[PDB]
Amino acid sequence: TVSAPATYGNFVLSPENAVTAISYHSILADFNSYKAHLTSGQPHLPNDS
Amino acid sequence: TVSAPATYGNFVLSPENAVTAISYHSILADFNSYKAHLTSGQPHLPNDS
Repeated sequence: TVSAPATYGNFVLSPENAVTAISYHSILADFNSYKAHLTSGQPHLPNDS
Repeated sequence: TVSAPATYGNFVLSPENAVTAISYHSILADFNSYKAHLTSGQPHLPNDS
């Protein structure tokens, strides 16, 4: 008996994503995690989008 | 006698501007104000950067 995910995982665009998609035709998934790790000086994200 | 500004004004990149400068080679000044107005639905900013 195996435990499997009951439903699909939902990906959502953030407001920062909306701005970059309107202006640059480009989306960086989970923008805020990158910006916080970038200004804090942390070289590694904990997880992938 | 006229009243004149005593010092140069300061223009600062926000951390979102850091992310988009690195990624897209471009900056949208007052990135967060555009973001907040765009999600709120409001068409006019009070002033420019």
